[PDB]
Amino acid sequence: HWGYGKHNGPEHWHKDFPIAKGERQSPVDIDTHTAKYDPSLKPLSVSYDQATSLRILNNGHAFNVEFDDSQDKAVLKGGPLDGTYRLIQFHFHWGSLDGQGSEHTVDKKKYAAELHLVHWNTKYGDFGKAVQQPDGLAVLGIFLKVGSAKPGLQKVVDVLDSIKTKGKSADFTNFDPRGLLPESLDYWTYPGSLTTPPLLECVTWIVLKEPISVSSEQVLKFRKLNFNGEGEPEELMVDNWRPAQPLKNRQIKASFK
Ligand SMILES: Cc1ccc2c(C)c(C(=O)NCc3ccc(S(N)(=O)=O)cc3)oc2c1C
Ligand SMILES: [Zn+2]
Repeated sequence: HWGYGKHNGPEHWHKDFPIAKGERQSPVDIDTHTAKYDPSLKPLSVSYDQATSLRILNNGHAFNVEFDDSQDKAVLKGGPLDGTYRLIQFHFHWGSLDGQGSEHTVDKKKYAAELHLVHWNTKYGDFGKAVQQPDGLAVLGIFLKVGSAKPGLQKVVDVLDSIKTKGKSADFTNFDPRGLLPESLDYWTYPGSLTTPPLLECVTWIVLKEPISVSSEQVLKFRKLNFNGEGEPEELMVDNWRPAQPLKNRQIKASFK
């Protein structure tokens, strides 16, 4: 099955998922000089005051912090979006070393990690239907650099020991994702895809310009997770990122001058 190694990693995915070579694949390199400021873009509206986290899960590729998405409790609106997108989960991609780990790049710069807050368009009723539509998902991407600790991340870091291996989950209630957001909501946006199989071309990407800082100790704890299940040979969960894909016929738009 697919993963991140020599024999099952990103360069192999197209065999099972031919859309891997499609026209709107993610991630991409964001060339900051060619991205055009679009004064028609609205401020992003991130309304996470009522977010209800439920659980954290090691799915063998990353860990997901899951939310109750059965009502309009945490939603993303505005920006490039039409209508209302509900938060379902967040996860990260990260590296074996601080110099890699992000999926998007900025002028070819790789960050240590990238946070993806995943939202689905409520006009399609649920997530499985939304992924079948070109405007089904909105993923808010936030870069992580290593420096000062992010206090709002620590609750996530400290539960990881309890979900070391694939298929483990833990109750994870009352986690406030507002604590993971940088000061500025300036962003780039473009039409793309899921960055893991099935690689569906259903995502409006919104990538924040301002990274958050996390500590070396925080990211080191991400790197102690395992891709393998309990009672299997240890494979550290590192380098779970897809490299930048061809931009093809797309334009990246900036919300800021
Ligand atoms: C076997 C199987 C069959 C179908 C699906 C679908 C339809 C998804 C899916 O939609 N996963 C959610 C998802 C959310 C966000 C991202 S990201 N990194 O933010 O672009 C990537 C993937 O996973 C599937 C699996 C694992
Ligand atoms: Zn992701």
